[PDB]
Amino acid sequence: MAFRKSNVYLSLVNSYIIDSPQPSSINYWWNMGSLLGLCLVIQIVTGIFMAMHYSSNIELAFSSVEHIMRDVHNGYILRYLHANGASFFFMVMFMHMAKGLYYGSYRSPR
Amino acid sequence: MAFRKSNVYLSLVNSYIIDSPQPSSINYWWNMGSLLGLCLVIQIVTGIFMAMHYSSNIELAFSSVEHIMRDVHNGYILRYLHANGASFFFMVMFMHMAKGLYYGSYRSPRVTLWNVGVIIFILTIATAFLGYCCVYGQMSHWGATVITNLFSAIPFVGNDIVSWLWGGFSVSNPTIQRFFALHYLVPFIIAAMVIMHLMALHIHGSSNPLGITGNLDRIPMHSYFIFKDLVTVFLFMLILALFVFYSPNTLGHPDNYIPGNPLVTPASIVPEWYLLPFYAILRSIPDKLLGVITMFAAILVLLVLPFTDRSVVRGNTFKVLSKFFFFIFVFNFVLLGQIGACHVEVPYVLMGQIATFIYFAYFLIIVPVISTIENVLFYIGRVNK
Amino acid sequence: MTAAEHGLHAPAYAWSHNGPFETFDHASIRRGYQVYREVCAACHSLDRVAWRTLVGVSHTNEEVRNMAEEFEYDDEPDEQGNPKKRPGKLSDYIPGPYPNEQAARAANQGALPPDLSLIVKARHGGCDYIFSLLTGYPDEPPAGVALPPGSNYNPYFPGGSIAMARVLFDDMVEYEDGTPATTSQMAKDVTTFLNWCAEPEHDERKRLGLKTVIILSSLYLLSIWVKKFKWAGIKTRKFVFNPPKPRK
Amino acid sequence: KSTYRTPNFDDVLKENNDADKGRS
Amino acid sequence: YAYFMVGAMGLLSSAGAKSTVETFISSMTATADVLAMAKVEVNLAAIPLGKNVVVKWQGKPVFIRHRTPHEIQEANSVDMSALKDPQTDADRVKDPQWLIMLGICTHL
Amino acid sequence: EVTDQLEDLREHFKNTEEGKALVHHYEECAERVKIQQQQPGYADLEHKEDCVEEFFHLQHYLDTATAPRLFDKLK
Amino acid sequence: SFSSLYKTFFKRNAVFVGTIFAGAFVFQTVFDTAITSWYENHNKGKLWKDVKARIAA
Amino acid sequence: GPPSGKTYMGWWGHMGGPKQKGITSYAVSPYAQKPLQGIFHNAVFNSFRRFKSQFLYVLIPAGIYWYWWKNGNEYNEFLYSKAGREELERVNV
Ligand code: HEM
Ligand code: HEM
Ligand code: HEM
Ligand SMILES: COc1c(O)c(C)c(C/C=C(/C)CC/C=C(\C)CC/C=C(\C)CC/C=C(\C)CC/C=C(\C)CCC=C(C)C)c(O)c1OC
Ligand code: FES
Repeated sequence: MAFRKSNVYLSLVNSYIIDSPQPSSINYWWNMGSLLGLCLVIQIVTGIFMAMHYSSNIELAFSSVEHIMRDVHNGYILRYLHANGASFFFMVMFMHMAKGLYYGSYRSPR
Repeated sequence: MAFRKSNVYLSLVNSYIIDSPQPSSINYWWNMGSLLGLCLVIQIVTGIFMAMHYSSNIELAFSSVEHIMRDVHNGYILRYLHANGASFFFMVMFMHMAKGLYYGSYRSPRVTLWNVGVIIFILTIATAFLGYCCVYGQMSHWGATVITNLFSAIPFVGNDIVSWLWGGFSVSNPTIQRFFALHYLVPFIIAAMVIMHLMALHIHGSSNPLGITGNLDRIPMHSYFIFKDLVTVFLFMLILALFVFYSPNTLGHPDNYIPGNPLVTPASIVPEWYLLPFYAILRSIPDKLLGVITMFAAILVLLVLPFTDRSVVRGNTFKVLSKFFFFIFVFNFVLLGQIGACHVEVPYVLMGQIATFIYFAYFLIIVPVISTIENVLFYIGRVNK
Repeated sequence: MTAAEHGLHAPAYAWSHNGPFETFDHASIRRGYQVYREVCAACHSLDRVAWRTLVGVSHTNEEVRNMAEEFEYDDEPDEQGNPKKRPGKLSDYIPGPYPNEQAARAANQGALPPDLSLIVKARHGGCDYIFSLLTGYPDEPPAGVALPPGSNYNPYFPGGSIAMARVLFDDMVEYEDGTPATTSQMAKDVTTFLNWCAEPEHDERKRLGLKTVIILSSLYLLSIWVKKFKWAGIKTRKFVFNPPKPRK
Repeated sequence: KSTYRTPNFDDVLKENNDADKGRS
Repeated sequence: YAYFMVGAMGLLSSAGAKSTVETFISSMTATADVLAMAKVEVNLAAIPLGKNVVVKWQGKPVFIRHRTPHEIQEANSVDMSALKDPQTDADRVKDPQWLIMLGICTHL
Repeated sequence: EVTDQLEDLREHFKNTEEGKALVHHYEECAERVKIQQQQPGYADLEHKEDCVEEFFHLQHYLDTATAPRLFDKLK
Repeated sequence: SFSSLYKTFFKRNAVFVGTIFAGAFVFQTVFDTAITSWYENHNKGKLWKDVKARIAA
Repeated sequence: GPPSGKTYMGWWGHMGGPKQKGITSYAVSPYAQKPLQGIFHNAVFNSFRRFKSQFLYVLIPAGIYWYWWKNGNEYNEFLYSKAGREELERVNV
């Protein structure tokens, strides 16, 4: 029996990613939701890399953000990416909900 | 069909807490593993409520610890419980290790489990060092300096990587900032790894103390072993209370309570008690690269234990010589830690070198030859001709 | 390593508050603070604790305000921007006489004097070893040891050399009563005072610990009983193997 | 020894007073 | 043709992944102001003879020991066969009575 | 008008069999050492003896003799 | 007879939990009071309550 | 569901252990017997029997390493005790 379905750590990823019988007529909105999840993960990663260089006081919180946006190698990309990734996350969140309302996903089965 | 086994969010919990046919002859060590899990969860909770009132700058990290000590209502309990629960967590993890090594749970059908576990081990050592740096007392600064500089033994380019991980040419704001952020991050990764640990465990149950098949009879999880966990966790709570109220500053060392000063260092700088065994072997062999590689080699020689224990009879419950050698090895381990704690002088370099030799020797060659002798004796005793 | 650079192990004094139920004898802090302020005035710091915690443990109340009216703490700037100084209150810390760090090495003729606020937590054998060090000094240094001029000897300190000018004499403090003018009294009082200032939380810590120990011991015994109870449903079982008829 | 012959539990069985109060 | 398209996608994706990983990793490197290479001066007029003077510089302590001529004689009389790293006394010194020597243990 | 309590304890236990033995040992060490320095050539002798061992032995004896009987006298 | 006690307390879980909680409340209060009193009188003159009276004159 | 790899332990009913016949079990229920049976007799007697059975396996290693530790401590003490000019030098190198 194939190794793809034997090791549990990989059997799980098989059942959710490698092989999962999606329906034939799927439009782009399910991919919209998957994009949403991936936006979440990139947001988390860049948030961790943000917090490694962020203070936490109240007289030294604004100084921390100006420092991360101006005086660190390749930093402003991080801060704008966190902010606008959050905004896009809310855009896609609302889009995912609107799809759910429209197409009858909220009905009995789920 | 019963609602406990139907809803998915509950069908998951059923198979792991409500219905999991543990073997009949369980003793207190697997209850001790449950104790370890609860120690982890209380550590996480008190850590959240700790970081709720903890600053991060280098100039205002020690002041933050004194502030959590006194200026917060019912807060000293939080800090002492965090520290002493961490130390007790490491001791109980060591005892979990020693149990696993003794009873032969590392036999082949659980090698994935054992590897995942030792990954939790190395991760947890890293977390402890990270937090001890997060305190930034006096000797924690030197410990961070040395352990960061450890990577400079890498051939050719060694200075660039250490300077990258060390946030510059001096211990400063980025250093402690990154250390604290990573410390606050890692235990969730530990949580992910331990949910994997549980996943890998559930495939084939848990080993008997007798080292024999347990598929014959088993008794349900809940209402039997939940109380075996309750009694031991109550013991843990009371002993932790005894160490957190009446005798606070014993397990740790009374040196952290000093402001950081990168100008003077005391002549007595040692790690906390649960890092002495590896520190001893590090200071034992007289080389930089040799020691740096041999620490992770101690971890790897832990790794190599399976497909080396060539006894056809599992476990060390029926091998007098093997269990005697295991006891000589555990007393070896404690001796190694203690000699690491003591200063290095004339009668100690030889002592430590011999200690490391017998340690690694037990991992590599003692187990196979002794095991083979046990197996051949078992065959010869009960055969006529 | 030799004992000379290792320091004599601290003798195990039968201390008053070293007990499972004993509390700080803060009938003695009331004079421990007095002696500390009187003798160690311009030498050490104690710059961590705030006066809003001495009231209710050592002193009554109005005394701390009356003392705080003796120090100034550089209030917020005025309308004209000229900084001013205002008397202290119940939200201020004790000022170590040395301003930042430099006067410390300027005046002591030596190294920095550590902040006593946590000193008796950061030495092995914390509760003692400060009474030991303060009274363990000998009148004449041991014969055969040479020391830098102007320094003083102390057999209890690692290395046996300390810049402590031995100001622990008699007929000096005279607290309010007939009790001082013996060098044991001031040393003992300061020792307890410092052991308190490292954690002005001992009383309630011990009370809570007693409560927890009692509750947990009771719950331990109950749990032992219940485990013996519901486990008995399987521990007492029996098996009677009756082999089947050999038919196949 | 047929299966119906329950082994002697008299060492561990509770005394001849049933258990209508032990639940309490 | 199909495999060429797939390979082109892979090439662009690899370049992009390299760029993104480099960005994230270089985020943690030393910032700008930390690179302030400090410079210090030490007064040698009042230093004691048999004493060690330490000044913090560039994140590391630096000993300054005013070695006695007897110590100079002991140093230059050190056998060269007993040194793991052969380094003569003259090379490391500019003023014979003074040893301006870095204090960090080049061990670890 | 009261002498120091621990000082009196030290004086009292100094006049004891073991106490007198140790103090005599220490003073013999001291006189030998003084004879040693009064000899010439001590500056370049590159090795100097000391009586810190006897001093520490004596101090440890006095401490372990006076420790459990001090605070009772403390007022 | 204990049959009455069983059928009034332990037959019904709602009353059992109610009683356990009420007993917990009263126990917590009385236990705290007793422990505080014992820890107090165990140290005569060591607690500020009597020192504040002694200093007054 | 997605079939998984072979497993050495099934669930209830298909547990996987060898089939057996003629084995008979029993029970007496927790409420019909004293929870604390033996409590002291078994405590003392079984405790001493167990401690007797495995005494040597913990006695011997502890004794060996205690002997090492005592010898090392005593030699270290002798080293730095009026012997730093006649014994310390000849063994430090
Ligand atoms: C947070 C860390 C860990 C948790 C929460 C954990 C949890 C558990 C649990 C619940 C069990 C079931 C039996 C018991 O409770 O002891 C178990 C068993 C086991 N664990 Fe762990 N564990 C952890 C770390 C480790 C590590 C680091 C290793 C090894 C390197 C390890 C090796 C084992 C082994 C071998 C068993 C075997 C049980 C059997 O054979 O009977 N565990 N663990
Ligand atoms: C099992 C995992 C963990 C262990 C073993 C651990 C261990 C430690 C240790 C040993 C210290 C040093 C404290 C001391 O010196 O008193 C410490 C400090 C700290 N830890 Fe953790 N920790 C863990 C997880 C966490 C988590 C999850 C958090 C936050 C959610 C956290 C937050 C802190 C904080 C804030 C400190 C501050 C230092 C202090 O005030 O002394 N820890 N930790
Ligand atoms: C009588 C109450 C005092 C107490 C309890 C006290 C306590 C201490 C302690 C615990 C130390 C550090 C000891 C250690 O490193 O193990 C210390 C060091 C020091 N104290 Fe004090 N001290 C007192 C009075 C004084 C006074 C009056 C002066 C100044 C005249 C002084 C100046 C110093 C100095 C200069 C050091 C450090 C220099 C050295 O290491 O030689 N202290 N003190
Ligand atoms: C394909 O469609 C999808 C899909 O898109 C997703 C997301 C999921 C969901 C699957 C998941 C696994 C969830 C995704 C995970 C998250 C949203 C969060 C978890 C991920 C992380 C936390 C990222 C891990 C990275 C870190 C924790 C930080 C790494 C950086 C470090 C450690 C810095 C190290 C420091 C130094 C100095 C080296 C699906 O099941 C799925 O199929 C329908
Ligand atoms: S010898 Fe100095 S770091 Fe090891």
